[PDB]
Amino acid sequence: CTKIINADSEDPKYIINVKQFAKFVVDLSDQVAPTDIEEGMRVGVDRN
Amino acid sequence: LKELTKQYEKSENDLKALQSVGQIVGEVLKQLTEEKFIVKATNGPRYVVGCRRQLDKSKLKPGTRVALDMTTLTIMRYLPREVDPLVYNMSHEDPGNVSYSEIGGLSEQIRELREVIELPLTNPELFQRVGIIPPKGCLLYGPPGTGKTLLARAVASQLDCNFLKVVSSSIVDKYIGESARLIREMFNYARDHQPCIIFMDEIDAIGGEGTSADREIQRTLMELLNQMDGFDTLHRVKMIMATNRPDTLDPALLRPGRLDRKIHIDLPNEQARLDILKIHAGPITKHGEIDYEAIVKLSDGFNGADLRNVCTEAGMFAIRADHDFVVQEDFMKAVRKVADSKK
Amino acid sequence: GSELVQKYVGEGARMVRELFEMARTKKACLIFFDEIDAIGGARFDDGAGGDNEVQRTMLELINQLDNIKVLMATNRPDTLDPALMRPGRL
Amino acid sequence: SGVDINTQQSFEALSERAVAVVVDPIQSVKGKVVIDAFRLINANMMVLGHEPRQTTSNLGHLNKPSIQALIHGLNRHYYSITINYRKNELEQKMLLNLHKKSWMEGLTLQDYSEHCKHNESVVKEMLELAKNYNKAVEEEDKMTPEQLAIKNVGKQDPKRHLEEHVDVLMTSNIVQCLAAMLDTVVFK
Amino acid sequence: EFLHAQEEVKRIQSIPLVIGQFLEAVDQNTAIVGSTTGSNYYVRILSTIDRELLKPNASVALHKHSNALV
Amino acid sequence: EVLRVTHELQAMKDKIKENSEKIKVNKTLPYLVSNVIELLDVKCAVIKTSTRQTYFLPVIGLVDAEKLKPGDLVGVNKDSYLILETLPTEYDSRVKAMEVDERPTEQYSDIGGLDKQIQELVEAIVLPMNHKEKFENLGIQPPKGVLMYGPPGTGKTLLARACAAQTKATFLKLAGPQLVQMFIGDGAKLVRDAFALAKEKAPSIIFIDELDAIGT
Amino acid sequence: CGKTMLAKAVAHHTTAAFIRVVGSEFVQKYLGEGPRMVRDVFRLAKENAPAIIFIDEIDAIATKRFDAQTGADREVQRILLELLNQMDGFDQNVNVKVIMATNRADTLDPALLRPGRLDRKIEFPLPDRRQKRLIFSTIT
Ligand SMILES: Nc1ncnc2c1ncn2[C@@H]1O[C@H](COP(=O)(O)OP(=O)(O)OP(=O)(O)O)[C@@H](O)[C@H]1O
Ligand SMILES: Nc1ncnc2c1ncn2[C@@H]1O[C@H](COP(=O)(O)OP(=O)(O)O)[C@@H](O)[C@H]1O
Ligand SMILES: Nc1ncnc2c1ncn2[C@@H]1O[C@H](COP(=O)(O)OP(=O)(O)O)[C@@H](O)[C@H]1O
Ligand SMILES: [Mg+2]
Ligand SMILES: [Mg+2]
Ligand SMILES: [Zn+2]
Repeated sequence: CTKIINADSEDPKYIINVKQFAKFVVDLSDQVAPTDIEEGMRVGVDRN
Repeated sequence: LKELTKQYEKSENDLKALQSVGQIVGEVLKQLTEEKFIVKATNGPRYVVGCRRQLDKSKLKPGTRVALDMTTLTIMRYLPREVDPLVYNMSHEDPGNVSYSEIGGLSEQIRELREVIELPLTNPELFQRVGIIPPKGCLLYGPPGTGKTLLARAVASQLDCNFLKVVSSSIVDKYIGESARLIREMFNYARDHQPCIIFMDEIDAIGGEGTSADREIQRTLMELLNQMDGFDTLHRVKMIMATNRPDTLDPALLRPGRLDRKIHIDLPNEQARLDILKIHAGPITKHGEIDYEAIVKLSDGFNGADLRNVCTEAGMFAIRADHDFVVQEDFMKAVRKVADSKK
Repeated sequence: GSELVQKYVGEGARMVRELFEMARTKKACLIFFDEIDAIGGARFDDGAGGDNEVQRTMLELINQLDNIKVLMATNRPDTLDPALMRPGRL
Repeated sequence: SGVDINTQQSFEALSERAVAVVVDPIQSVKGKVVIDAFRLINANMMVLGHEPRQTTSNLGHLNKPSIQALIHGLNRHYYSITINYRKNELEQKMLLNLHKKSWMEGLTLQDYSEHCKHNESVVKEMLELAKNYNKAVEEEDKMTPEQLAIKNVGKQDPKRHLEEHVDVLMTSNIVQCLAAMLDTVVFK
Repeated sequence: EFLHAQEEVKRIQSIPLVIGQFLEAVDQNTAIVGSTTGSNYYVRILSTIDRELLKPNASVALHKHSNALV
Repeated sequence: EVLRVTHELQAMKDKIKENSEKIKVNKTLPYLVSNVIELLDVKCAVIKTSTRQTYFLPVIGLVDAEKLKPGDLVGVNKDSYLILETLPTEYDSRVKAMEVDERPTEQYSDIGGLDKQIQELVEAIVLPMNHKEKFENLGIQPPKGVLMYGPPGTGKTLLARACAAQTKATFLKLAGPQLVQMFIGDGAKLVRDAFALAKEKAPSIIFIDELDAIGT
Repeated sequence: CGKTMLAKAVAHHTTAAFIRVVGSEFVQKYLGEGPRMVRDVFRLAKENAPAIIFIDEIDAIATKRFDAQTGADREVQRILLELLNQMDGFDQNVNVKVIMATNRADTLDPALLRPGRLDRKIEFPLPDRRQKRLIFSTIT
């Protein structure tokens, strides 16, 4: 997660780097909590 | 209602846009038949691609950028050539809107350079009426810093043509073949972007024996003379190739269609110092009267750049002070420090 | 030293970066660059090739260098970059 | 896909014959139309035979389970259904108007200048092909001539670039002459 | 039916088409041409295509989907 | 008649609502972070996606025209490759990490012998940055930059921090060996964001150490 | 004395595929690029036959061979040997004529002056009182 947008502090719209694939603006799945994902840390995203 | 009307029309345009889809930008490289092309994507494979019916066949020449559909793989519309400051050569540098009056005291030399270069590029009708191939190339020789480069930029500014400045001593690289390769790339570059002022710096490195490194200078010299006068396209670009030592220059490098007209630009002339100080110190705010003759006599053997440093450093003295240039003692100490500290 | 020169571009700089980061995470870490000449040759312009890749890895290493102590050994110290041999890194 | 699998499952909840078909617009770029219907097979029916069909003979007809679709799951999670298109008269006849020409077509005389140019070009290519035919026939080499006729097959001189070209030029010439005579008869 | 078959045979040369370099020939009606996409594919060859223009550098055109020398 | 206007207002309100719901349900996530290279006229932009593939757009999409500028980093659909929403820059976080304000205070008492060079830098910067009114009045254009060339160990980095110390400024250090990233279009974005940040802040100096990393 | 201009005239008057290369163009760095360029030039003449190769100022890369003691002279001697091999070697090129212009004619390698590689060694002397009249008449 290279950046956090924090559009309204409720739908942050995180930006994620998938290394070789591309850079995307994505959101969390309902399973994980908003506060667990801090800027720069490695995150795991689904293929879809 | 009216504001809602405007934003709703914009929203309907957005809704129509959502259905619209993108096209891969591609470049045409060949034309097999009147419905066949070889288009290469920017980063992608090459596809055999057709053209849309509402599109002119002729316009899609080899090198014409296109945006084909990414499902049917068919050209839909042409695009003009891509523009970006990705150029690796000096063409994108602007010589600067400097007039011929900015360089002072070279009126004769200025006139000869105009006659040599400006005439074939502005009014070739005289040269074709006489029946002579227009001259190309002028050789400016003189003490370093005298203003040959400024003269080249002034010509490139008045003619409103692209200008290439190159340090000739830099182009001779230790590795073999790159010295001539740089001249080759320079000339083929000038072919695409025309007209071109090919201003080359001190040529004594390139122009003017039993070792490989010495035969390298011979090879790059032959490449240069072939590029200026010879095969392929005789072209219309001009060269302002300037040197510091004219005797070193190869005699073959001095020919009419091969960089003739040895213009001598000696150190700023006795009356030229006054004009140079007028042009380079006038912009500087100075209400006090000037004893220019005293400065000129105190600046003997000075070069054109030295006067500009005198003006800038006098401004600096003012900066370290009130702010206004009022006294000649400043010009005196500026001249002295541009005399002893610039040695 | 061999690992710090990878086929893919930028991987050596990343390698040295995470090496230094792991060294910082540990308390009282020692780094010993045996045969520095592999990744410490004198700098020269060779852009049309992969030489500048290990060159940029060396530059990133110099950036990292200038509680951490660093060791380097070489039998030909005249081939090392003067910037790397200056007494701010060594 | 698995998402498609769930989507078909949800459709089957309302009715247990809710078919799902797929249409690929890119592979179906010509006369071939890649469109396969699918219905979910229940995962609880593994005790009995998948594709639970009965007395019939049309399982292998009209298709063979494709490799491109078998690996993504066929006869395991979902099974294909034979595709058949209901096309009847008063519908095909309207469709044939896509490329139907008209009464004007068939009477046009083409263009005589380019007709003569094409005829001359075909005649010249026939002259070169006849030189090749003369060489090949007069060669008549008899070291296993049956094997000679099979060691020189590359779609060449003997017959393929022979009368087939005569076929096209003769068809064009007779059609043009017949049309010209018909116009001289009908039009004054 | 024969003119029909010739027509669909010509249709396979429709103009979505990638280009690849004819690396090597294996035997009749097949090849190993590598596409410009970045991969080398073991392909099939049209009968209509004459084999003597299949020099082992030719930039032959391949079908977009089936990826066959067309 | 006011009830007629109210009815028209309510009808166009629900029309706005339905078009907004369509736009929202077509926005979704994710967006392909793409960098607009240029904008051709003949409402259509040439986008280069982060996937190292360029895609021409016949229409710009769910954005307004003059807001988009050449070089804007936006988010586009992964399939249709159409601009959905402009992505704010905020100068990342690494760029804001280089405005270091714990300057170790290289006072000119801590640098010796480099006196005339200190005065030359203070003639090139500081007074151009601090006492600029006289500089405009004279017409002396102050050089926007200085290149510190010298043998290693001379103290170029020291004097840089020195004139960043006793002359205030923000000191946005942009050292060269940092400015090489294996991610495509990150170093260039780093430089452009650094200059944009320098524009944003008060009088400052952009400092790049070891320019050879990109200056070859 | 008209060496390059005659080749220009030939190029303007040829039904073949004129391929001009300069001697300095073969001296590229990245060893294996100059001889490879010679290989590409002769191959390009080969497919588009008949073709004519005009190599101007050959004295740069066709000086007499010697005992080279560095990669510098070794590479230029390699270019000369590649020229020798492609002009007359195991692969005889047909309908590929070569015009070669030099200003020395004596530094040239004897293998390159063989009457199997450079058959006609035409000399272009300084114009006499007769040729000067013709040159003046044509230019004026
Ligand atoms: N003139 C000087 N006065 C005081 N200390 C100096 C001077 N020149 C160098 N030093 C000291 O020597 C060291 C040189 O490091 P510094 O990075 O400042 O120099 P540099 O020439 O810019 O280095 P490099 O070119 O290797 O990046 C520092 O520790 C610095 O304090
Ligand atoms: N004769 C002159 N008149 C006015 N300015 C000059 C003159 N000669 C030099 N200069 C100043 O010196 C600067 C650099 O001179 P330059 O063109 O590099 O000299 P040279 O071409 O001899 O090296 C220019 O920006 C110009 O303002
Ligand atoms: N017989 C001639 N008639 C007219 N011009 C000539 C003649 N011979 C040489 N020249 C001139 O000499 C110049 C040099 O050309 P050329 O002699 O062909 O090249 P090189 O000097 O490399 O042999 C040309 O510009 C040409 O105009
Ligand atoms: Mg430093
Ligand atoms: Mg010549
Ligand atoms: Zn699906």
